[PDB]
Order: sequence, then C-alpha cells, then structure tokens
Amino acid sequence: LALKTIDWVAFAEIIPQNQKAIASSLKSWNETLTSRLAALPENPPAIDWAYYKANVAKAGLVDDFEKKFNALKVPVPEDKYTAQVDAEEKEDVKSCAEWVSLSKARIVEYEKEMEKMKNLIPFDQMTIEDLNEAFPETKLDKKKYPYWPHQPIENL
Amino acid sequence: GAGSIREAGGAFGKREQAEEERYFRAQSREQLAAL
Amino acid sequence: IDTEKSQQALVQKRHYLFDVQRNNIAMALEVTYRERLYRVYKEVKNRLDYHISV
Amino acid sequence: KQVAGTMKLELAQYREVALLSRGVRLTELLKQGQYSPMAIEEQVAVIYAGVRGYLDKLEPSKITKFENAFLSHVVSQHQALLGTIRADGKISEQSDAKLKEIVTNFLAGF
Amino acid sequence: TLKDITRRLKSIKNIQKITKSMKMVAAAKYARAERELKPARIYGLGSLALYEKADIKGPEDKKKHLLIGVSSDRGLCGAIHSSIAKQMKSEVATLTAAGKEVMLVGIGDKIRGILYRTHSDQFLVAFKEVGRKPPTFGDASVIALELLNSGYEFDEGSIIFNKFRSVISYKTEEKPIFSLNTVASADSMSIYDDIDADVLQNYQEYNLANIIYYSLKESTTSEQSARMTAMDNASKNASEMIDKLTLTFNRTRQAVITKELIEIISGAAAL
Repeated sequence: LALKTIDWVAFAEIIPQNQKAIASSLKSWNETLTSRLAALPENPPAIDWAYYKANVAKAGLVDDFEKKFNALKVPVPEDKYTAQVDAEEKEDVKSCAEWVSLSKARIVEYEKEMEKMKNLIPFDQMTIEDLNEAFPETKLDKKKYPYWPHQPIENL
Repeated sequence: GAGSIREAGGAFGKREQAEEERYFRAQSREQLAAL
Repeated sequence: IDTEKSQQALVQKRHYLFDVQRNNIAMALEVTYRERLYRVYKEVKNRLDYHISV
Repeated sequence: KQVAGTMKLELAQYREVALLSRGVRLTELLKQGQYSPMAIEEQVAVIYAGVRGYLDKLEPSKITKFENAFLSHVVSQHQALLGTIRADGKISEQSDAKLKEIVTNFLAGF
Repeated sequence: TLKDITRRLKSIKNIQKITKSMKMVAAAKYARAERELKPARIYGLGSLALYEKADIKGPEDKKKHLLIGVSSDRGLCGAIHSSIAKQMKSEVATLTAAGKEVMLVGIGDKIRGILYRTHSDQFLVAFKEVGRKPPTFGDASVIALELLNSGYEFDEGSIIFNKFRSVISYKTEEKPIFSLNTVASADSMSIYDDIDADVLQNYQEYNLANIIYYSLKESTTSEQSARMTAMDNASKNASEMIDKLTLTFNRTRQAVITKELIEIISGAAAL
C-alpha cells in the first residue's frame, strides 16, 4: 500500500466552484477509509486447529474445513479504475501545460511593456505627440470631435 | 436575612454573580490601564 | 504580472485532485479486501465454535 | 499538571462568568464518550490544543469533531511525540514546540 | 429539604420586596415624566404642524435612508426595547428590498445591544446615558449634531419611538424626517415667502432636534409606566410563589417533626 500524502490546504484552493460538492464528498470518503483501514489488522488472526482438532467430537469436519479454508482463494478486486483516473490527469496536465505556456507569453509581454514605462523620457523633454504613444489614454479623439478643442468643453 | 438571593444559588444568584463580576472585571481591566 | 505568477502556482498544485482519487480508490479496495478476509474467517470459526459449543 | 493548572483556573474563571468562549471550548473539551478511556499523553495533548488558544476559532458544535479527527491524526502520524511524552512526563520546550507545529498544521488542514 | 425551602423562601421574599420598591420608584418617576409631557407635546407637535399643513409627502426615489430607534439603557420595562427593534428590523429589510440603502442610529444602549448582532455595519452611531435622568433638550440637541457631523447624505429619515397613550398601553410609532431637497422641491412650499435654500437648511436642522426631543419625552413617559406595570406583575408573581412555598414549607416542617418523633419512638420501644 504505497499511499501518497496530500496537503489538504493545497487541495482546498485548486477546486472550481461548480464541483465543490464532489471534491468535498471525496474528502468525506477519504478519512472514513483512513480510520476504517487502520481500525483492523491487515490479516485476521488465523484461528488455531489444535484446539479444534482434538476438542471437537466430529471426524473429517475439523480437517476439511481447514482444508477447504486453505483451498479457498478469496478474490481480491482488481483496480480497473486507477488507470482510468490516470487517463484524466495526463490529459489534464496536457490542458494545463499549455496554459502555463500561454501565460509565459502574456508575461514576457508585460515585462517588456513595463520596461517601456520604466524608461519614459523625463517629462520636461516630452512632447504632446510623445505623451500619446506612451499613454494612449491622453490622445484626443480627433474623429469624434473634429473641431477645436477636440474635447467636451466641460472636460476641458 | 439579607443576601438570601446569593445564599440560595438559584437562577437569580448565578446571574447576580455574573453581572457583578463582569462589571468588576471591566472596571479592573480599565483601572489597570490608568496605572 | 504577479497575479499571473500565482496562477502558475495554483495550476502547479493541480495534481492533488488526482492524487486523492488515486489514494481514495487504492485504499477503498484494500478496505473491501481486508473486510472480505473477515467474512471468511469470522464465519468458518463461527461454524467451528458451534460444534464445540453444542 | 502543567496544562491542568491553567485549565482548572480558566474553567473556574468561566464558571464565575457563565474569558467566556475559552471556557465554553474547555467544557466541550471535557465532554467524553462512554467506554472510551484516553491515554494520559493524548489527554494532555488535547487539553494543550484547548488551552493554548488553537480552539477559540472553531464553533463549539464542531469541537468534538475536531478532537476526534485530531486524535486520529496524531495517533496515526506522531507516535514519537507521544512516546516522548510517555517517557519523560514533562512537556519539554522541544515537545512543546513540536506539538505547536502539529496543532497549527492540523488546524490549517481542518 | 427544609433548608432548601427556607433558602428559596428568603430569596423570593427579597425579590418581592425589591420589586415592590422598584415599582413604587418607577411610579414616582412616571408621575413626573408625564407632567412634563404636556408642555413637550405642544412644542413637539407644534413643530410638525407645517409639514402637515404644507403636506410634505417625501420622495420615494432616493436610496440613502436614516432610521432612528429611540430607547433607553435600563431594561425591566417589558416590550419597550423589543417593540422598537421589532419595528426597525421589520422595515430595514423592507427598504433594503427596494434598493434603499438604510443606515441606523441607536439612542439608548438597549436598542443597540439588540440590533448589534444582525445589523451592526448598517449602523451610523449610537448613544448612551438615555434613561437615568429625564431627557432634556440639551440631550436632543447633542444627538442632532452628530446626526449632521456624520457625513451621511441621508435623503429620507424616520424616527421610531413609543407613543404614550395611557398607563396601561402604549404604541410604537414612526415620524417622518424630511431633508432639504424634498422640502425645497415640494410645489406646496411655493406659497411660503422669503424662503431660500439656506433658511430652509436652518429650519430642517432645528426640526431635527425637535422631533428627537418630542420623541425622547414620549418614549420616557411610556417606558416608566411600562416599568411600573412590569414590576407590579413581577412582585405579584413573587407573592404567589411565596404563598405556594410557604404552604410547602409548613408541610415539610410538619413531616420533619413527625419523622423525628417516629425515630425516637422506635428507638425507645425496641429496648
């Protein structure tokens, strides 16, 4: 039994709201197994025969039981689901590997964008045609307002 | 037989203790500030 | 930028959602397997202590 | 003794004013099931987690839940701390620090 | 047990005596606080005759809102502090449902300590010391200042108080409080001469101290009478309990004497 530890505080924040019940119910099933698994030995105490070989007045019954018991192969259920949940993860990581890639693009852009506004000309040397390429917020709307002062007089 | 409400120990004695000692705990933590 | 960094951190922790399902499955079978080993022993002994009780 | 002195005094202080939330937490800590006798090591760990302040954040209706889960976790994972408690008899500064660690991490988990 | 019953008898007798003394004290306080309501009901009601002759209706479109609940510090009144809080939180949700943002103010520690649980952030300011001394205009003038030195651009207001009617019964009531932009815009105020938007501000700021003063007189002569009635009922209940416990005490003392006799007699007759 090669269990994997889990940081529940990390598990708590990486779930979407649309399925919190599932992930919460998965938590419910989780600890219920943990105690129940720990609340009983991996193997029961294999009962004696010597106390039953001699202190039982039946012939054959005390042996064929032990014979049939030993000759009983209780089937352990195969997984048949561990690879199926692993089928989702490898696909999920694939869907998330690309996302952390696209974020890198949207980050190399910003760091390149930020260094621009980090090196803007000292404003004393700046021209109104330079303040527009730096802050596109300040460029007047020469298309909406064709005539002077190219803006609402109230805004002025 | 004064003080009988506290000597009995019913509901009106427990609430007497509560009222009095909460008032005096407030006053005590306030008087520890002025010092 | 820093908010985009954290979004890389959160998705870095993603695998836990699949680690629970693995853990919650793997032991679930062991629980049934273990309990199955009682239903055999707790019964064959029962049919043994009977013939010694009577 | 170290934990129970302060626990007794805090429970008294709560009983005269029935702080007050810490006292409610302590009484709900004292509640126990039938035929469930704890060990002294586990008992002192629980009353520690109760008096040092890590429970004035929960609502009393989940206090017993917290102690059940916390005892399960500690007896499953931290047998060495409880072994040192059972061997020494004192909650040394090493043991106090390790127990602080365990209780804060579990409280985060809860 | 005889000692238990003696303890309980002494306790409830102390309770009954103190409750009767308190009832007589509240009766002495009410007789005064009701004599000083007749000159403060001509003043206060004569301060709102304009808003009824001018028939100011008030605008239902504005969102911000103020709600004054008047009560005292001392309990033992009955449903005095409960009727006010019952009315406030009843219509706080009524105005919040229509988008009207409501922010509360609490006159008296009792009306605050009740609503401090549910609506605590919807709470502009609260006051103390209401109830010990008979409320005076110096108290109503102060409460009006911090209702203006608060930065709350309230567009409509109502003050809830316990209208006194008789020693037996009172009713809860709310009086409307109009701001400037509704009394200056009402087309029924066009007849009023020499009016500009400043002499209305000084008139709306004063009529805030009046409707608070008229409220503090009604809700203190209605609280002392309710305290009188509540202490009367408490003393009466204590008296019936004392009667029942005295019957039980007599039964128990007779049983104890008989039991002691039987013990002594059985010890003497066994020799």
